[PDB]
Amino acid sequence: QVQLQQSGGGLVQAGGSLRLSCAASGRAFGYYYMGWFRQAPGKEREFVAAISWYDGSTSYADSVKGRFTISRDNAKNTVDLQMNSLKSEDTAVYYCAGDRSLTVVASSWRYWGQGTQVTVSS
Amino acid sequence: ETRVTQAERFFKKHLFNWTTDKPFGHLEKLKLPTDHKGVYGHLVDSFAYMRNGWDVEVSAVGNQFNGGCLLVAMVPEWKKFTPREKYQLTLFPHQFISPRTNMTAHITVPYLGVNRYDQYKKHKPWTLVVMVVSPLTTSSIGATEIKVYANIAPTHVHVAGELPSKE
Amino acid sequence: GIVPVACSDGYGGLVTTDPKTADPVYGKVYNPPRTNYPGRFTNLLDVAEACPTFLCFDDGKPYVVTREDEQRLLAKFDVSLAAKHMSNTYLSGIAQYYAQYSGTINLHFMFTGSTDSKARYMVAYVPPGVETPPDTPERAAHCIHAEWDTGLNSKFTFSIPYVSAADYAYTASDVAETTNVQGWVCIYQITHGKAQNDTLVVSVSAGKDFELRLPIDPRTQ
Amino acid sequence: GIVPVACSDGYGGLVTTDPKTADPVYGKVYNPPRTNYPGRFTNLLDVAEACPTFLCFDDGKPYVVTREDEQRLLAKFDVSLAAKHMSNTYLSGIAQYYAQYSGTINLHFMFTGSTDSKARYMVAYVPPGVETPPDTPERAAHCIHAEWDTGLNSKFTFSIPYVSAADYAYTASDVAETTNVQGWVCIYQITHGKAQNDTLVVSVSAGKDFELRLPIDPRTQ
Amino acid sequence: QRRHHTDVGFIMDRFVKINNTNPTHVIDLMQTHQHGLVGALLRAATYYFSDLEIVVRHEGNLTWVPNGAPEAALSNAGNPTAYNKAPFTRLALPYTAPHRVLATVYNGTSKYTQLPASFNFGAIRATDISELLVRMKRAELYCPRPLLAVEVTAQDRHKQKIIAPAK
Amino acid sequence: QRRHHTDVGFIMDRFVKINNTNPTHVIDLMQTHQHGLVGALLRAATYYFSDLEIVVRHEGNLTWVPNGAPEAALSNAGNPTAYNKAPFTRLALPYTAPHRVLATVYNGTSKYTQLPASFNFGAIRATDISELLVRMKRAELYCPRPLLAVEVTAQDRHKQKIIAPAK
Repeated sequence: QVQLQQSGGGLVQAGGSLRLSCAASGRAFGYYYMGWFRQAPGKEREFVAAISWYDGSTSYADSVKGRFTISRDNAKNTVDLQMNSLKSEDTAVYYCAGDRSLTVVASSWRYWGQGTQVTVSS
Repeated sequence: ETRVTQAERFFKKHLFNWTTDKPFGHLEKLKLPTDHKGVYGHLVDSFAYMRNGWDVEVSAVGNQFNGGCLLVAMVPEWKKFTPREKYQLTLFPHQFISPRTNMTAHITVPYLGVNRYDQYKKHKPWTLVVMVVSPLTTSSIGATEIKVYANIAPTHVHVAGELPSKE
Repeated sequence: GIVPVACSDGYGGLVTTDPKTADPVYGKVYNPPRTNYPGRFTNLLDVAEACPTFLCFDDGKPYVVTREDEQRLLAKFDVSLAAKHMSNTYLSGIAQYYAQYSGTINLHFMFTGSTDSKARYMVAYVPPGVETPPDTPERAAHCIHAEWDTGLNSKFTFSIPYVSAADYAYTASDVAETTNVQGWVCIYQITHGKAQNDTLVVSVSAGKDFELRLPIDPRTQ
Repeated sequence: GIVPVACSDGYGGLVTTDPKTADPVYGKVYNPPRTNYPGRFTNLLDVAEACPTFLCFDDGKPYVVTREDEQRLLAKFDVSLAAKHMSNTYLSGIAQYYAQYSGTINLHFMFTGSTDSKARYMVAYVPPGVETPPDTPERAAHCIHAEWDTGLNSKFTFSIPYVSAADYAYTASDVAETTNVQGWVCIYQITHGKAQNDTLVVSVSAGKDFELRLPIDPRTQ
Repeated sequence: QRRHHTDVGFIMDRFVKINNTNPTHVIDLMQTHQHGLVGALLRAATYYFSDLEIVVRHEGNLTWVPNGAPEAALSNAGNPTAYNKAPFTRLALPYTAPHRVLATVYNGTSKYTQLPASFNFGAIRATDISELLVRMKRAELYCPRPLLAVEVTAQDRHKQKIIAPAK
Repeated sequence: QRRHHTDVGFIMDRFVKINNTNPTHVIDLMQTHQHGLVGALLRAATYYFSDLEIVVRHEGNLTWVPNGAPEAALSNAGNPTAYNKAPFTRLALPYTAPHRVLATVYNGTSKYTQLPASFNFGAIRATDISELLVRMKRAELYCPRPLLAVEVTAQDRHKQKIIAPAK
């Protein structure tokens, strides 16, 4: 069973940096697009980032472009979201998800993680 | 591949009729998997490549006042048997059923074949075989006819290559 | 210089069972492993010992029926892998391809008779001795015999000893050498209660120290 | 004395691929080194994996054009190294010289369409299962499928899983065995905005665990 | 006790003639005579795995194409070609079938009484072939099946004349 | 995974027939058939380096002159001469060309569609030559080039008949 485990969340000051980790187990880690989704309180899940599995690529949302960095480690089966230049709007639960699909919709990703809480303090 | 735990459940059936006019060598067969009407049939039709074992519990309802012996076995790669080799069905996994001594058998078999995955619409590896070793003897105080059953549940169901629907 | 060699006369021919290998023609082939495959047997006698198989009594049935006549002799049958009764047995099927054998042979008796019927029986083995088997149920007591009653179990196992002159015995009983070849077993019914069609099924398997020796290909091809 | 040897019968002949070397005729030749020569490849599959090559769609073009008709099916093409669409591919060129194969195959989609046109698509692979591929764009969702939108990238890579009965699959699809051999891929257009002649080029390369097994020389010479 | 002469790996390591030979031949172990030592001891197993060594008596060169190669590939010398010596040719072939193990009985078919065509070792061709012998190396067997001896019509047991030093 | 059968040094180490043979022959690797395994896998490289082994079936003695030697030197036995045995002759030749590596395509000429004459391995002469086989040892390739499969006229894909055990 493709299982995603999130870690690295917590409280952090605005303007700082934080790194999240997504530990994945399974035989299909090397064929699945892996990205992150953020769910603001009272808001639906929204795409924030994604990384490819063949060349490496990158794609960030317009709200976080130029501020985030998403990286993958095939040998360790871990996907990380390196975060910098924090702002208060980023206080939300960050969900690791994957699938063969690369979209902005959240309903199209079959597998999800349990989520981690990230709080931005102004 | 993924393991489907919802396809492993029992399902009682009917094997044959045990009367007194059937001598030694009466053979009945039931290839597996049969027409399961549950989740397993949906896996058979809407999925292509499956692998699984089996387990069976056959029961002959009767009483100790009758005499006879029944042989139940799981022959792999079933083939029509001439009378001469019916004396050698103990080479396969088996148990003896006789109303004098026992009432229920229990045979568990794993998955085995040339290919790691099989299409049960085309090839049926295992088979349930029930044969009369000694004829059913009965008297005025014994049951005149005995019904045999059969519980049956696949074990360790593994499937690969999920298929679309038909609607 | 170079090494001198002598080309011997008589060597070099092809023998069907020579132990020397051939020269490969197609290298670097890695085949998928056949590990953890259930049901792998490496010795034929292990399979023969593990699973008994039925005997073929007269008229072509694997049980002997109780007789309501003065002859207490239920039946006799020869103990030989080429006998008529052991014709439909796995042990005889293996043994037809070998020339000599030596060891013990086991006999299995199982009562498929009704529970409400009780009886007493005995079994007697006779090695190649006296000219006539002891048809008398009492004369056979002087042989190596056993007694079993269907009141403590419905299964009873009897071992047939190996008695002969030489170390190994033939498996392919000869056209010559008439009279009882080596051994016969006869089963007596000491008493029986309401056992007129009660059944008794007999099966034979290899012993713990059975052994076959010389592989041959005897059939007509 | 001298050593006796036996001249075996059957050995000594010449086989086209025997592993034994010949006797030199011209010694002491030192050739200039070919060190640090750029572009040295030692495995064919490494070259096949590194560089993808185009597919040949109908009419002889390497892109599929958006269709303004009710059939949301852009196209389907067989997944087989001997198919019509993979005819002009390096992978098929390598594979024609081998008998068996096993592994993953990658698919590359690249949007050469205009920036001002946005659209939604999906891809669906169907292993050798149901008698008819799910021509319906919704029926194919039950297969192993993916969804990609040209709003975050113009490149999207889809991996084709290896699903079959045996361990290794044939590469030389037989005259017999009709019906869909193993696998087909069909691409659907969920929506399109001002995309009437917008293009879409598809290329195929070897997977990370692809492998070819048995070298043969099949062509007519 | 010594049980070396009944070993499965030892009883299978000997040459056996294959009766049916053609200018083009598909090497299948099921062409052996069913009543010989090797043939009969082989039909008494369900699955098997083995290498091979063959002795062929041919005219002209001999070509071998592995399993799965097209039939038209038998006319090219790029595939392993053996040039004929005087008496005959000895070659050692590997196991090239896609399946992990082969089989002697198949329950059903494999196309969307007859085994699938994929149960072979390759093919050989020459201008003609006069004799062909095969040899199973490192054999292994699985899932035993009944083995039958010759029947007795009306005698007590079969009588076969043994070799005697009588003058 | 095992990737040994696609090795460049392993796929090139086999005998291949050279169709054009003359009483005097200039050994060039570009005489191989373009559609065979070795020929086609060789045209898919730009440069190459290799040794050689040859099997020749000749009458009389065979002379070999290295690269750059005059043509008149083929009539003297001072150059390596091989005396004929019964079946044929096996020899191992070195690489004698002045250039570090050879080539399969040349863009232009070399004199102050046709490769320069300096791309060869030597020459051989006998009173006649009936067959000639060559073998590339320790081969190495550089700068890959397109490799094409057989075309499909109107079918979905090419169909070639595979070897089958059908009787």
